[PDB]
Amino acid sequence: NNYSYIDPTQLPYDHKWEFPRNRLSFGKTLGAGAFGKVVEATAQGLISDAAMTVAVKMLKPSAHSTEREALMSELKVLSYLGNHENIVNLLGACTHGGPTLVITEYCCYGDLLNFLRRKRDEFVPYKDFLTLEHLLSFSYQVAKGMAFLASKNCIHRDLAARNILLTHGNITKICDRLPVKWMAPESIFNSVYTFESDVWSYGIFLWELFSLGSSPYPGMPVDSKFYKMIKEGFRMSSPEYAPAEMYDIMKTCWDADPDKRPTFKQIVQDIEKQISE
Ligand SMILES: C=CC(=O)N[C@@](C)(c1ccc(F)cc1)c1cnc(N2CCN(c3ncnn4cc(-c5cnn(C)c5)cc34)CC2)nc1
Ligand SMILES: [Br-]
Repeated sequence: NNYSYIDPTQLPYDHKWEFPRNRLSFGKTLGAGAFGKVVEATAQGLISDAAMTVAVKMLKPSAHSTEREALMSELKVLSYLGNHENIVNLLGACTHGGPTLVITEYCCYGDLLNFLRRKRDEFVPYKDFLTLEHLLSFSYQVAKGMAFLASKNCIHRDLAARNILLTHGNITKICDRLPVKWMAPESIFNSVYTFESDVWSYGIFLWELFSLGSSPYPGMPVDSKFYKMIKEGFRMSSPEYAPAEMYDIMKTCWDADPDKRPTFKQIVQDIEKQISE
């Protein structure tokens, strides 16, 4: 017991992140749910004389102790992770003088799914239109983000286009009852979530991407037949504009044996080779 893994959620909050509540002005609500809301805000002097747009996550009024501790643990996890270009990074927090506020980067173009759908009419494979080069970049960037998360012992558990955000410079950033159509069979059948199950979900994301935001398994409801087909080995066919080499990645991501799926590190190297050619 002399050597143990350091659990980042057990570490104390680092006040280098602290930011004055009075220097935040809330704007539009970016997301709202049962647990609380995420708002766009202006943070004055976050990086001294200038204000920057940020996102602020906050809990519901007078939240129970378990909910507040969960937000703090999520804050602590972000602090230990460190910065990466392809994740929504932590920028600061307000932990006293009121409820806990978590300040992260703001992604001006919103979620990738709605972006793909609103760019679908304008899409052309080869050349401000969306192109195959853009889709390849999005696939590469999401793989780099997940490879970074995986190397840090993190599992996303809800990887999907709706949970990818797009910001300036065509940079995609990963953010955050069950998303059945994105889940690996072992997650559905055994409630197991692993590095390998995240890879399965990334394959579903690729199908979303090259389908320009179509819903997976189109026209198929989630029922007994769906689960039986998935278990028996049924997989989605290729989107019309997915390069063959990208569909190959999708198929390996969807291997029934989690051990035969690629790692995100391998996916990154594969996509890097495609981008050069
Ligand atoms: C029932 C469930 C539930 O409680 N859910 C949540 C409410 C929750 C809230 C507080 C909690 F304490 C716990 C959980 C919850 C709700 N929403 C979100 N997200 C995540 C981060 N999103 C963005 N982050 C950074 N930049 N950015 C730019 C845009 C953008 C730009 N243009 N447009 C149109 C949108 C969006 C973002 C914002 C929305 N996260 C989480
Ligand atoms: Br299909």
